[PDB]
Amino acid sequence: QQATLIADKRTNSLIVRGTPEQVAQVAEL
Amino acid sequence: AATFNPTQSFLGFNIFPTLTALETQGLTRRVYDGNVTMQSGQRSLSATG
Repeated sequence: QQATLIADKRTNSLIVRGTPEQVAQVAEL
Repeated sequence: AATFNPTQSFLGFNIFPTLTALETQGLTRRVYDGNVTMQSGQRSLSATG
């Protein structure tokens, strides 16, 4: 699949949830 | 605008002047100073009636 992304407007927080490889890709972006 | 009349003849010289002079100034200022208190992730409100 693709990693789940959760965006919070109040705190300006990005939450990525997936396999460890799919999460390191967002972490470098 | 000059004309000539060969049938009559005026007496002497007449000048009939007229003067006009005007001056004016204006100045408009308009100032607003607004505060609003708010939060970071604040959203809009949908009332609208």
